[PDB]
Amino acid sequence: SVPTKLEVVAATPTSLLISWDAPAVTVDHYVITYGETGGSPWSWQEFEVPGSKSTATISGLKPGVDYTITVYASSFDWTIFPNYYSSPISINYRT
Amino acid sequence: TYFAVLMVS
Amino acid sequence: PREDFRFCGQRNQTQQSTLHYDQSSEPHIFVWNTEETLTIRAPFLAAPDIPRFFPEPRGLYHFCLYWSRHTGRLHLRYGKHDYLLSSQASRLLCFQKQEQSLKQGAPLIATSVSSWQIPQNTSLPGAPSFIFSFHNAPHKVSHNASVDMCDLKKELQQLSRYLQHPQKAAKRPTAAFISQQLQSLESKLTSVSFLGDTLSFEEDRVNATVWKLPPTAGLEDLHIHSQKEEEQSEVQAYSLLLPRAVFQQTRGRRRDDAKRLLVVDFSSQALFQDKNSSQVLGEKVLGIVVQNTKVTNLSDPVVLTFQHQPQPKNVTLQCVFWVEDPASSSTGSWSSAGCETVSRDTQTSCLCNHL
Ligand SMILES: *[C@@H]1O[C@H](CO)[C@@H](O[C@@H]2O[C@H](CO)[C@@H](O[C@@H]3O[C@H](CO[C@@H]4O[C@H](CO)[C@@H](O)[C@H](O)[C@@H]4O)[C@@H](O)[C@H](O)[C@@H]3O)[C@H](O)[C@H]2NC(C)=O)[C@H](O)[C@H]1NC(C)=O
Ligand SMILES: *[C@@H]1O[C@H](CO)[C@@H](O[C@@H]2O[C@H](CO)[C@@H](O)[C@H](O)[C@H]2NC(C)=O)[C@H](O)[C@H]1NC(C)=O
Ligand SMILES: *[C@@H]1O[C@H](CO)[C@@H](O)[C@H](O)[C@H]1NC(C)=O
Repeated sequence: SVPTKLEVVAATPTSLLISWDAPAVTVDHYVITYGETGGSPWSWQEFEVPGSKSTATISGLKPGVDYTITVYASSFDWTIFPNYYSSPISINYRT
Repeated sequence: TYFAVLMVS
Repeated sequence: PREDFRFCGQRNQTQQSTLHYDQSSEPHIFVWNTEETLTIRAPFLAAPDIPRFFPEPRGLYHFCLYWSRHTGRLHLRYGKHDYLLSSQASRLLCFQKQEQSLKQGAPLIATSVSSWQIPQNTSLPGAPSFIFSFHNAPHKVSHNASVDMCDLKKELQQLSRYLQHPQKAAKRPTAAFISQQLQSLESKLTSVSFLGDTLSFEEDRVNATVWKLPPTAGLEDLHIHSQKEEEQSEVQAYSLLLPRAVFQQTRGRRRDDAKRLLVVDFSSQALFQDKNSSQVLGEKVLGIVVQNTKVTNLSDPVVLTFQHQPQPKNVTLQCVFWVEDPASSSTGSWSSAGCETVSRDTQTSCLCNHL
Protein backbone atom coordinates (compact mmCIF):
# COMPACT_ATOMS: atom_id res chain seq x y z
CA SER A 1 0.00 0.00 0.00
CA VAL A 2 1.58 3.26 -1.17
CA PRO A 3 -0.51 5.19 1.39
CA THR A 4 1.46 4.21 4.48
CA LYS A 5 -1.24 4.96 7.05
CA LEU A 6 -5.02 5.37 7.04
CA GLU A 7 -6.92 6.60 10.08
CA VAL A 8 -10.26 8.08 11.06
CA VAL A 9 -9.77 11.46 12.73
CA ALA A 10 -13.42 12.39 13.34
CA ALA A 11 -16.90 11.03 12.72
CA THR A 12 -20.64 11.61 13.12
CA PRO A 13 -23.37 8.92 12.86
CA THR A 14 -23.59 9.53 9.10
CA SER A 15 -20.28 11.17 8.13
CA LEU A 16 -16.59 10.34 8.36
CA LEU A 17 -13.27 12.19 8.15
CA ILE A 18 -10.36 10.00 7.00
CA SER A 19 -6.68 10.90 6.77
CA TRP A 20 -3.65 9.17 5.30
CA ASP A 21 0.11 9.59 5.16
CA ALA A 22 1.25 10.74 1.74
CA PRO A 23 4.15 8.83 0.14
CA ALA A 24 7.50 10.38 -0.71
CA VAL A 25 6.68 10.30 -4.45
CA THR A 26 4.56 12.32 -6.86
CA VAL A 27 0.88 11.44 -6.50
CA ASP A 28 -1.39 12.86 -9.19
CA HIS A 29 -4.64 11.98 -7.40
CA TYR A 30 -6.06 9.55 -4.87
CA VAL A 31 -9.09 7.29 -5.34
CA ILE A 32 -11.31 6.75 -2.29
CA THR A 33 -13.80 3.87 -2.46
CA TYR A 34 -16.42 2.95 0.12
CA GLY A 35 -19.39 0.62 0.43
CA GLU A 36 -21.31 -1.53 2.86
CA THR A 37 -18.98 -4.37 3.82
CA GLY A 38 -21.55 -7.05 3.08
CA GLY A 39 -23.17 -5.27 0.14
CA SER A 40 -22.78 -5.93 -3.56
CA PRO A 41 -19.96 -4.33 -5.59
CA TRP A 42 -22.64 -2.66 -7.74
CA SER A 43 -23.53 -0.35 -4.85
CA TRP A 44 -19.94 0.72 -4.09
CA GLN A 45 -19.04 4.38 -4.56
CA GLU A 46 -15.84 6.24 -5.32
CA PHE A 47 -14.47 9.73 -5.88
CA GLU A 48 -11.10 11.38 -6.44
CA VAL A 49 -8.92 13.64 -4.29
CA PRO A 50 -6.00 15.70 -5.66
CA GLY A 51 -2.64 14.18 -4.79
CA SER A 52 -1.68 17.30 -2.85
CA LYS A 53 -4.43 16.54 -0.29
CA SER A 54 -4.17 13.94 2.49
CA THR A 55 -7.71 14.03 3.97
CA ALA A 56 -11.24 13.36 2.75
CA THR A 57 -14.85 13.46 3.95
CA ILE A 58 -17.35 10.64 3.41
CA SER A 59 -20.97 11.52 4.19
CA GLY A 60 -24.47 10.21 3.59
CA LEU A 61 -23.84 6.90 5.36
CA LYS A 62 -26.33 4.75 7.27
CA PRO A 63 -25.85 4.73 11.06
CA GLY A 64 -24.67 1.55 12.73
CA VAL A 65 -23.56 -0.06 9.46
CA ASP A 66 -20.10 -1.45 8.73
CA TYR A 67 -18.38 0.28 5.80
CA THR A 68 -15.14 -0.65 4.06
CA ILE A 69 -13.04 2.36 3.01
CA THR A 70 -10.13 1.94 0.58
CA VAL A 71 -7.59 4.51 -0.64
CA TYR A 72 -5.50 4.07 -3.79
CA ALA A 73 -2.79 6.47 -4.87
CA SER A 74 -2.35 7.14 -8.57
CA SER A 75 -0.06 8.95 -11.00
CA PHE A 76 0.93 8.88 -14.66
CA ASP A 77 4.58 7.89 -14.10
CA TRP A 78 5.17 4.22 -14.89
CA THR A 79 8.45 4.30 -12.95
CA ILE A 80 6.53 5.24 -9.77
CA PHE A 81 3.13 3.56 -10.31
CA PRO A 82 3.65 0.84 -12.95
CA ASN A 83 0.10 -0.45 -12.49
CA TYR A 84 -1.19 3.17 -12.51
CA TYR A 85 -2.89 2.47 -9.17
CA SER A 86 -1.01 1.75 -5.97
CA SER A 87 -1.69 -1.12 -3.68
CA PRO A 88 -4.74 -0.28 -1.57
CA ILE A 89 -4.98 0.50 2.13
CA SER A 90 -8.35 -0.23 3.72
CA ILE A 91 -10.18 0.21 7.00
CA ASN A 92 -13.44 -1.37 8.12
CA TYR A 93 -15.39 1.32 10.00
CA ARG A 94 -18.62 0.57 11.88
CA THR A 95 -20.15 4.09 12.21
CA THR B 1 11.28 -14.77 -24.69
CA TYR B 2 11.93 -11.37 -26.29
CA PHE B 3 13.45 -11.61 -29.77
CA ALA B 4 15.05 -8.65 -31.52
CA VAL B 5 17.44 -7.98 -34.40
CA LEU B 6 20.63 -6.34 -33.17
CA MET B 7 22.39 -3.69 -35.26
CA VAL B 8 26.09 -4.63 -35.21
CA SER B 9 28.61 -2.41 -36.99
CA PRO C 1 -20.12 -16.41 -18.59
CA ARG C 2 -22.09 -16.22 -21.82
CA GLU C 3 -22.25 -12.43 -22.20
CA ASP C 4 -20.52 -9.30 -20.94
CA PHE C 5 -23.71 -7.70 -19.60
CA ARG C 6 -27.20 -9.03 -18.84
CA PHE C 7 -29.95 -6.81 -17.40
CA CYS C 8 -33.33 -8.49 -17.00
CA GLY C 9 -36.74 -7.77 -15.54
CA GLN C 10 -40.41 -7.41 -16.36
CA ARG C 11 -42.31 -4.55 -17.97
CA ASN C 12 -45.99 -3.80 -17.30
CA GLN C 13 -47.55 -2.67 -20.60
CA THR C 14 -50.47 -0.36 -19.78
CA GLN C 15 -50.78 0.97 -23.35
CA GLN C 16 -49.35 0.76 -26.84
CA SER C 17 -45.68 1.48 -26.21
CA THR C 18 -42.50 2.12 -28.20
CA LEU C 19 -38.85 1.11 -28.04
CA HIS C 20 -36.30 3.93 -28.24
CA TYR C 21 -32.51 3.63 -28.42
CA ASP C 22 -29.92 6.40 -28.46
CA GLN C 23 -26.15 6.40 -28.51
CA SER C 24 -24.95 8.13 -25.35
CA SER C 25 -21.89 10.36 -25.17
CA GLU C 26 -21.12 8.87 -21.71
CA PRO C 27 -19.91 5.26 -21.31
CA HIS C 28 -23.03 4.16 -19.43
CA ILE C 29 -25.94 1.83 -20.10
CA PHE C 30 -29.09 3.86 -19.37
CA VAL C 31 -32.54 2.25 -19.22
CA TRP C 32 -35.55 4.51 -18.64
CA ASN C 33 -39.13 3.20 -18.72
CA THR C 34 -42.06 5.55 -19.15
CA GLU C 35 -45.64 4.44 -19.70
CA GLU C 36 -45.37 5.14 -23.45
CA THR C 37 -41.72 4.38 -24.24
CA LEU C 38 -38.90 2.17 -23.00
CA THR C 39 -35.68 4.11 -23.58
CA ILE C 40 -32.25 2.44 -23.77
CA ARG C 41 -28.98 4.34 -24.16
CA ALA C 42 -25.52 2.81 -24.62
CA PRO C 43 -22.20 4.12 -26.01
CA PHE C 44 -22.58 1.98 -29.13
CA LEU C 45 -23.62 3.13 -32.59
CA ALA C 46 -27.32 2.71 -33.27
CA ALA C 47 -28.35 -0.05 -35.65
CA PRO C 48 -30.20 1.71 -38.50
CA ASP C 49 -33.35 -0.48 -38.52
CA ILE C 50 -34.45 -0.48 -34.86
CA PRO C 51 -38.22 -1.15 -34.80
CA ARG C 52 -40.40 1.59 -33.35
CA PHE C 53 -43.26 -0.23 -31.60
CA PHE C 54 -43.59 -3.04 -29.06
CA PRO C 55 -46.16 -5.85 -29.44
CA GLU C 56 -49.72 -4.56 -29.22
CA PRO C 57 -51.21 -6.89 -26.54
CA ARG C 58 -51.25 -5.42 -23.05
CA GLY C 59 -49.62 -7.49 -20.34
CA LEU C 60 -46.48 -8.39 -18.42
CA TYR C 61 -43.40 -8.75 -20.64
CA HIS C 62 -40.18 -10.44 -19.60
CA PHE C 63 -37.12 -8.71 -21.04
CA CYS C 64 -33.34 -8.94 -20.98
CA LEU C 65 -30.80 -6.42 -22.28
CA TYR C 66 -27.75 -8.24 -23.64
CA TRP C 67 -24.27 -6.92 -24.38
CA SER C 68 -21.42 -9.07 -25.71
CA ARG C 69 -18.10 -7.41 -26.52
CA HIS C 70 -16.64 -9.99 -28.93
CA THR C 71 -19.91 -10.62 -30.77
CA GLY C 72 -20.23 -6.83 -31.03
CA ARG C 73 -23.95 -7.13 -30.29
CA LEU C 74 -26.18 -5.08 -28.00
CA HIS C 75 -29.66 -6.55 -28.39
CA LEU C 76 -32.84 -6.38 -26.31
CA ARG C 77 -34.91 -9.57 -26.13
CA TYR C 78 -38.48 -8.70 -25.15
CA GLY C 79 -41.28 -11.18 -24.55
CA LYS C 80 -41.20 -13.48 -27.57
CA HIS C 81 -39.12 -11.19 -29.82
CA ASP C 82 -35.56 -9.85 -29.91
CA TYR C 83 -34.49 -6.31 -30.87
CA LEU C 84 -30.98 -5.54 -32.18
CA LEU C 85 -29.93 -2.19 -30.73
CA SER C 86 -26.34 -2.10 -31.99
CA SER C 87 -24.30 -4.15 -34.45
CA GLN C 88 -20.92 -2.55 -33.60
CA ALA C 89 -20.69 -2.92 -29.82
CA SER C 90 -17.06 -4.08 -29.99
CA ARG C 91 -15.50 -1.75 -27.43
CA LEU C 92 -13.56 -2.52 -24.24
CA LEU C 93 -15.82 -1.55 -21.33
CA CYS C 94 -16.41 -3.15 -17.92
CA PHE C 95 -19.80 -2.64 -16.27
CA GLN C 96 -19.54 -3.23 -12.52
CA LYS C 97 -21.13 -0.16 -10.88
CA GLN C 98 -24.74 1.00 -10.57
CA GLU C 99 -25.31 4.74 -10.34
CA GLN C 100 -28.30 6.32 -8.64
CA SER C 101 -30.99 7.08 -11.23
CA LEU C 102 -33.70 9.46 -10.01
CA LYS C 103 -35.78 9.65 -13.20
CA GLN C 104 -39.56 9.46 -12.93
CA GLY C 105 -41.66 7.08 -15.00
CA ALA C 106 -43.11 3.57 -14.96
CA PRO C 107 -40.91 1.39 -12.71
CA LEU C 108 -39.61 -1.90 -14.07
CA ILE C 109 -40.43 -5.11 -12.22
CA ALA C 110 -38.36 -8.09 -11.03
CA THR C 111 -35.15 -6.42 -12.18
CA SER C 112 -31.80 -8.19 -11.99
CA VAL C 113 -28.35 -7.83 -13.50
CA SER C 114 -25.14 -9.78 -14.09
CA SER C 115 -21.92 -8.76 -15.83
CA TRP C 116 -18.57 -10.33 -16.67
CA GLN C 117 -16.94 -8.69 -13.64
CA ILE C 118 -19.96 -9.43 -11.41
CA PRO C 119 -21.20 -12.77 -12.81
CA GLN C 120 -23.73 -13.33 -10.01
CA ASN C 121 -27.46 -12.90 -10.61
CA THR C 122 -27.98 -9.74 -8.55
CA SER C 123 -31.56 -8.60 -8.00
CA LEU C 124 -32.10 -4.84 -8.08
CA PRO C 125 -34.83 -2.65 -6.56
CA GLY C 126 -37.53 -1.82 -9.08
CA ALA C 127 -37.20 1.68 -10.48
CA PRO C 128 -38.26 3.75 -13.51
CA SER C 129 -34.63 4.11 -14.63
CA PHE C 130 -31.29 2.34 -14.21
CA ILE C 131 -27.73 3.55 -14.84
CA PHE C 132 -24.87 1.05 -15.18
CA SER C 133 -21.33 2.42 -15.18
CA PHE C 134 -17.84 1.32 -14.15
CA HIS C 135 -15.67 1.77 -11.12
CA ASN C 136 -12.42 3.57 -11.93
CA ALA C 137 -10.53 1.96 -9.05
CA PRO C 138 -9.49 -1.71 -9.33
CA HIS C 139 -11.98 -3.53 -7.12
CA LYS C 140 -10.68 -7.00 -8.05
CA VAL C 141 -8.74 -8.34 -5.07
CA SER C 142 -5.33 -10.06 -5.11
CA HIS C 143 -7.00 -13.44 -5.53
CA ASN C 144 -4.76 -14.51 -8.46
CA ALA C 145 -7.92 -16.20 -9.77
CA SER C 146 -8.44 -13.89 -12.75
CA VAL C 147 -7.22 -10.51 -14.00
CA ASP C 148 -9.71 -7.85 -15.12
CA MET C 149 -9.41 -6.63 -18.71
CA CYS C 150 -10.05 -2.95 -17.96
CA ASP C 151 -7.54 -2.99 -15.08
CA LEU C 152 -4.91 -4.58 -17.32
CA LYS C 153 -5.88 -2.08 -20.03
CA LYS C 154 -5.02 0.87 -17.78
CA GLU C 155 -1.76 -0.83 -16.77
CA LEU C 156 -0.74 -1.21 -20.42
CA GLN C 157 -1.71 2.40 -21.12
CA GLN C 158 0.66 3.27 -18.27
CA LEU C 159 3.56 1.39 -19.89
CA SER C 160 2.77 2.90 -23.29
CA ARG C 161 2.85 6.29 -21.57
CA TYR C 162 6.45 5.62 -20.49
CA LEU C 163 7.59 4.34 -23.89
CA GLN C 164 6.46 7.59 -25.52
CA HIS C 165 8.47 9.82 -23.14
CA PRO C 166 10.91 7.69 -21.12
CA GLN C 167 13.04 10.79 -20.58
CA LYS C 168 10.13 12.41 -18.73
CA ALA C 169 9.74 9.76 -16.02
CA ALA C 170 10.85 10.62 -12.50
CA LYS C 171 13.35 7.75 -12.36
CA ARG C 172 15.48 5.71 -14.70
CA PRO C 173 14.07 2.27 -13.80
CA THR C 174 16.53 -0.32 -12.56
CA ALA C 175 16.81 -3.72 -14.22
CA ALA C 176 15.10 -5.50 -11.32
CA PHE C 177 12.15 -3.12 -11.64
CA ILE C 178 11.80 -3.72 -15.39
CA SER C 179 12.21 -7.48 -14.94
CA GLN C 180 9.56 -7.47 -12.22
CA GLN C 181 7.13 -5.53 -14.44
CA LEU C 182 7.61 -7.76 -17.50
CA GLN C 183 7.00 -10.81 -15.29
CA SER C 184 3.84 -9.20 -13.89
CA LEU C 185 2.66 -8.30 -17.40
CA GLU C 186 3.18 -11.84 -18.70
CA SER C 187 1.46 -13.26 -15.62
CA LYS C 188 -1.59 -11.03 -16.12
CA LEU C 189 -1.89 -11.88 -19.82
CA THR C 190 -2.03 -15.63 -19.16
CA SER C 191 -4.68 -15.21 -16.45
CA VAL C 192 -6.91 -12.44 -17.86
CA SER C 193 -10.46 -13.72 -18.29
CA PHE C 194 -12.16 -12.85 -21.57
CA LEU C 195 -14.89 -14.28 -23.78
CA GLY C 196 -13.38 -14.34 -27.27
CA ASP C 197 -10.66 -16.68 -28.46
CA THR C 198 -8.23 -13.74 -28.81
CA LEU C 199 -7.72 -10.57 -26.77
CA SER C 200 -5.46 -7.76 -27.99
CA PHE C 201 -4.30 -4.72 -26.01
CA GLU C 202 -3.34 -2.19 -28.69
CA GLU C 203 -1.49 0.79 -27.24
CA ASP C 204 0.96 3.35 -28.56
CA ARG C 205 4.35 1.60 -29.00
CA VAL C 206 3.12 -1.68 -27.44
CA ASN C 207 0.64 -4.35 -28.56
CA ALA C 208 -0.03 -7.40 -26.37
CA THR C 209 -2.16 -10.26 -27.71
CA VAL C 210 -3.45 -13.40 -25.97
CA TRP C 211 -4.40 -16.57 -27.85
CA LYS C 212 -6.49 -19.27 -26.20
CA LEU C 213 -4.83 -22.35 -27.64
CA PRO C 214 -7.08 -25.15 -28.88
CA PRO C 215 -6.33 -28.80 -28.11
CA THR C 216 -5.75 -29.15 -31.87
CA ALA C 217 -3.00 -26.49 -31.88
CA GLY C 218 -0.25 -29.04 -31.25
CA LEU C 219 -1.14 -30.70 -34.53
CA GLU C 220 -0.21 -27.85 -36.87
CA ASP C 221 2.14 -24.89 -37.13
CA LEU C 222 1.04 -21.35 -36.26
CA HIS C 223 1.44 -18.39 -38.64
CA ILE C 224 1.18 -14.80 -37.37
CA HIS C 225 1.30 -11.58 -39.41
CA SER C 226 1.35 -7.89 -38.51
CA GLN C 227 0.78 -4.52 -40.17
CA LYS C 228 2.73 -1.31 -39.41
CA GLU C 229 2.10 0.92 -42.46
CA GLU C 230 5.65 1.30 -43.82
CA GLU C 231 6.59 4.61 -42.16
CA GLN C 232 10.30 5.62 -42.08
CA SER C 233 11.07 4.15 -38.66
CA GLU C 234 13.31 1.48 -40.31
CA VAL C 235 10.89 -1.45 -39.70
CA GLN C 236 7.71 -2.05 -41.68
CA ALA C 237 6.17 -5.47 -40.91
CA TYR C 238 6.84 -8.87 -39.36
CA SER C 239 5.69 -12.48 -39.60
CA LEU C 240 6.00 -15.39 -37.18
CA LEU C 241 6.07 -19.16 -37.68
CA LEU C 242 5.56 -21.18 -34.50
CA PRO C 243 6.31 -24.91 -34.88
CA ARG C 244 3.74 -27.43 -33.69
CA ALA C 245 6.19 -28.87 -31.15
CA VAL C 246 6.22 -25.53 -29.30
CA PHE C 247 2.54 -25.98 -28.41
CA GLN C 248 2.78 -29.67 -27.53
CA GLN C 249 2.10 -30.78 -23.97
CA THR C 250 5.06 -32.47 -22.27
CA ARG C 251 5.46 -36.25 -22.12
CA GLY C 252 4.51 -36.48 -18.44
CA ARG C 253 1.87 -33.77 -18.57
CA ARG C 254 -1.72 -34.38 -17.57
CA ARG C 255 -5.27 -33.08 -17.98
CA ASP C 256 -4.94 -31.36 -21.40
CA ASP C 257 -5.52 -27.97 -19.80
CA ALA C 258 -5.83 -24.83 -21.89
CA LYS C 259 -2.56 -23.07 -22.71
CA ARG C 260 -2.15 -19.52 -23.96
CA LEU C 261 0.07 -17.88 -26.55
CA LEU C 262 1.50 -14.46 -25.69
CA VAL C 263 2.89 -12.10 -28.33
CA VAL C 264 3.98 -8.78 -26.81
CA ASP C 265 5.04 -6.48 -29.65
CA PHE C 266 7.23 -3.53 -28.63
CA SER C 267 7.94 -0.52 -30.84
CA SER C 268 10.49 0.66 -28.27
CA GLN C 269 13.67 -0.70 -26.67
CA ALA C 270 13.32 1.38 -23.51
CA LEU C 271 12.93 -1.75 -21.36
CA PHE C 272 15.75 -3.58 -23.21
CA GLN C 273 18.92 -1.49 -22.84
CA ASP C 274 22.04 -3.57 -22.31
CA LYS C 275 25.36 -2.18 -21.18
CA ASN C 276 26.64 0.09 -24.00
CA SER C 277 22.93 0.62 -24.89
CA SER C 278 22.97 -1.32 -28.15
CA GLN C 279 20.45 -0.32 -30.81
CA VAL C 280 17.83 -2.60 -32.35
CA LEU C 281 16.28 -2.36 -35.81
CA GLY C 282 13.24 -0.11 -35.51
CA GLU C 283 13.42 -0.50 -31.70
CA LYS C 284 11.49 -3.73 -32.34
CA VAL C 285 11.45 -6.14 -29.40
CA LEU C 286 9.07 -9.06 -29.93
CA GLY C 287 8.07 -11.21 -26.95
CA ILE C 288 6.75 -14.72 -27.60
CA VAL C 289 5.56 -16.88 -24.71
CA VAL C 290 3.79 -20.20 -24.46
CA GLN C 291 2.18 -20.17 -21.01
CA ASN C 292 4.65 -21.35 -18.35
CA THR C 293 6.69 -23.33 -20.87
CA LYS C 294 10.28 -23.37 -22.10
CA VAL C 295 11.11 -25.30 -25.28
CA THR C 296 14.64 -25.97 -26.51
CA ASN C 297 16.47 -28.00 -29.16
CA LEU C 298 13.66 -27.67 -31.69
CA SER C 299 13.82 -29.74 -34.87
CA ASP C 300 11.93 -27.23 -37.00
CA PRO C 301 12.83 -23.77 -35.67
CA VAL C 302 10.62 -20.86 -34.81
CA VAL C 303 11.25 -18.29 -37.53
CA LEU C 304 10.83 -14.51 -37.27
CA THR C 305 10.86 -12.57 -40.56
CA PHE C 306 11.07 -8.76 -40.57
CA GLN C 307 10.62 -6.37 -43.49
CA HIS C 308 12.73 -3.24 -43.14
CA GLN C 309 14.52 -0.49 -45.05
CA PRO C 310 18.23 -1.30 -45.47
CA GLN C 311 20.99 0.75 -43.82
CA PRO C 312 23.88 -1.66 -44.42
CA LYS C 313 26.85 0.63 -45.18
CA ASN C 314 28.30 0.34 -41.67
CA VAL C 315 26.03 -2.19 -39.91
CA THR C 316 25.01 -5.85 -40.03
CA LEU C 317 21.77 -7.37 -38.73
CA GLN C 318 22.00 -10.15 -36.14
CA CYS C 319 19.05 -12.04 -34.67
CA VAL C 320 19.26 -12.06 -30.87
CA PHE C 321 17.06 -12.77 -27.86
CA TRP C 322 17.07 -10.99 -24.53
CA VAL C 323 18.76 -12.87 -21.69
CA GLU C 324 18.98 -11.77 -18.06
CA ASP C 325 20.83 -13.19 -15.07
CA PRO C 326 18.67 -14.09 -12.05
CA ALA C 327 20.57 -13.13 -8.87
CA SER C 328 22.47 -10.41 -10.77
CA SER C 329 20.07 -7.46 -10.30
CA SER C 330 22.04 -6.09 -13.27
CA THR C 331 21.06 -5.08 -16.78
CA GLY C 332 20.53 -7.85 -19.31
CA SER C 333 22.19 -8.49 -22.65
CA TRP C 334 21.47 -9.85 -26.12
CA SER C 335 22.29 -13.44 -27.06
CA SER C 336 22.31 -15.16 -30.46
CA ALA C 337 22.63 -18.70 -29.08
CA GLY C 338 20.62 -21.16 -31.13
CA CYS C 339 19.46 -18.35 -33.43
CA GLU C 340 20.57 -18.22 -37.08
CA THR C 341 20.33 -15.02 -39.12
CA VAL C 342 19.63 -14.61 -42.82
CA SER C 343 19.84 -10.90 -43.63
CA ARG C 344 19.00 -9.88 -47.17
CA ASP C 345 19.03 -6.19 -48.02
CA THR C 346 15.36 -5.40 -47.29
CA GLN C 347 14.36 -8.50 -45.30
CA THR C 348 15.85 -10.46 -42.39
CA SER C 349 14.76 -13.82 -40.94
CA CYS C 350 15.59 -15.29 -37.53
CA LEU C 351 15.78 -19.07 -37.13
CA CYS C 352 15.86 -20.05 -33.45
CA ASN C 353 15.66 -23.55 -31.96
CA HIS C 354 13.94 -22.36 -28.75
CA LEU C 355 11.48 -19.91 -27.24
C1 LIG D 1 -31.90 -14.18 -12.38
O1 LIG D 1 -32.78 -15.28 -12.15
C2 LIG D 1 -34.14 -15.04 -12.55
C3 LIG D 1 -34.94 -16.25 -12.12
O2 LIG D 1 -34.50 -17.43 -12.77
C4 LIG D 1 -34.19 -14.78 -14.05
O3 LIG D 1 -35.53 -14.46 -14.43
C5 LIG D 1 -35.94 -15.33 -15.50
O4 LIG D 1 -35.69 -14.74 -16.78
C6 LIG D 1 -36.05 -15.59 -17.89
C7 LIG D 1 -35.66 -14.85 -19.15
O5 LIG D 1 -36.20 -13.54 -19.18
C8 LIG D 1 -37.54 -15.92 -17.83
O6 LIG D 1 -37.83 -16.85 -18.86
C9 LIG D 1 -39.03 -16.46 -19.57
O7 LIG D 1 -40.12 -17.29 -19.19
C10 LIG D 1 -41.36 -16.98 -19.84
C11 LIG D 1 -42.44 -17.86 -19.21
O8 LIG D 1 -42.98 -17.18 -18.08
C12 LIG D 1 -42.59 -17.84 -16.86
O9 LIG D 1 -43.50 -18.89 -16.53
C13 LIG D 1 -43.20 -19.57 -15.29
C14 LIG D 1 -44.17 -20.72 -15.12
O10 LIG D 1 -44.02 -21.59 -16.24
C15 LIG D 1 -43.30 -18.55 -14.15
O11 LIG D 1 -43.02 -19.19 -12.91
C16 LIG D 1 -42.30 -17.41 -14.39
O12 LIG D 1 -42.38 -16.45 -13.33
C17 LIG D 1 -42.53 -16.77 -15.75
O13 LIG D 1 -43.76 -16.06 -15.67
C18 LIG D 1 -41.18 -17.22 -21.35
O14 LIG D 1 -42.38 -16.89 -22.03
C19 LIG D 1 -40.02 -16.37 -21.89
O15 LIG D 1 -39.81 -16.65 -23.27
C20 LIG D 1 -38.73 -16.57 -21.08
O16 LIG D 1 -38.24 -17.86 -21.41
C21 LIG D 1 -37.92 -16.50 -16.48
O17 LIG D 1 -39.33 -16.65 -16.37
C22 LIG D 1 -37.43 -15.60 -15.35
N1 LIG D 1 -37.73 -16.18 -14.05
C23 LIG D 1 -38.40 -15.53 -13.09
C24 LIG D 1 -38.62 -16.29 -11.82
O18 LIG D 1 -38.80 -14.38 -13.24
C25 LIG D 1 -33.27 -13.63 -14.42
O19 LIG D 1 -33.22 -13.48 -15.83
C26 LIG D 1 -31.86 -13.86 -13.88
N2 LIG D 1 -31.01 -12.71 -14.14
C27 LIG D 1 -29.89 -12.76 -14.85
C28 LIG D 1 -29.52 -14.11 -15.39
O20 LIG D 1 -29.20 -11.77 -15.06
C1 LIG E 1 -1.78 -6.23 -32.43
O1 LIG E 1 -1.40 -7.58 -32.64
C2 LIG E 1 -2.47 -8.44 -33.06
C3 LIG E 1 -1.89 -9.83 -33.17
O2 LIG E 1 -0.65 -9.82 -33.87
C4 LIG E 1 -3.07 -7.94 -34.38
O3 LIG E 1 -4.21 -8.72 -34.68
C5 LIG E 1 -4.06 -9.34 -35.98
O4 LIG E 1 -4.18 -8.39 -37.04
C6 LIG E 1 -4.01 -8.96 -38.35
C7 LIG E 1 -4.05 -7.82 -39.33
O5 LIG E 1 -2.75 -7.28 -39.54
C8 LIG E 1 -5.10 -10.00 -38.60
O6 LIG E 1 -4.88 -10.61 -39.87
C9 LIG E 1 -5.07 -11.06 -37.51
O7 LIG E 1 -6.15 -11.96 -37.68
C10 LIG E 1 -5.14 -10.42 -36.12
N1 LIG E 1 -4.99 -11.43 -35.09
C11 LIG E 1 -5.99 -12.24 -34.71
C12 LIG E 1 -5.66 -13.23 -33.64
O8 LIG E 1 -7.11 -12.17 -35.21
C13 LIG E 1 -3.47 -6.47 -34.26
O9 LIG E 1 -3.87 -5.97 -35.53
C14 LIG E 1 -2.30 -5.64 -33.74
N2 LIG E 1 -2.70 -4.25 -33.57
C15 LIG E 1 -1.91 -3.22 -33.89
C16 LIG E 1 -2.49 -1.85 -33.65
O10 LIG E 1 -0.79 -3.37 -34.37
C1 LIG F 1 -49.74 -3.54 -13.95
O1 LIG F 1 -50.52 -2.34 -14.09
C2 LIG F 1 -51.86 -2.42 -13.55
C3 LIG F 1 -52.52 -1.09 -13.84
O2 LIG F 1 -51.89 -0.41 -14.92
C4 LIG F 1 -51.80 -2.74 -12.06
O3 LIG F 1 -53.13 -2.87 -11.56
C5 LIG F 1 -51.03 -4.03 -11.84
O4 LIG F 1 -50.91 -4.30 -10.45
C6 LIG F 1 -49.64 -3.93 -12.47
N1 LIG F 1 -48.90 -5.17 -12.28
C7 LIG F 1 -49.30 -6.37 -12.71
C8 LIG F 1 -48.39 -7.52 -12.41
O5 LIG F 1 -50.36 -6.53 -13.32
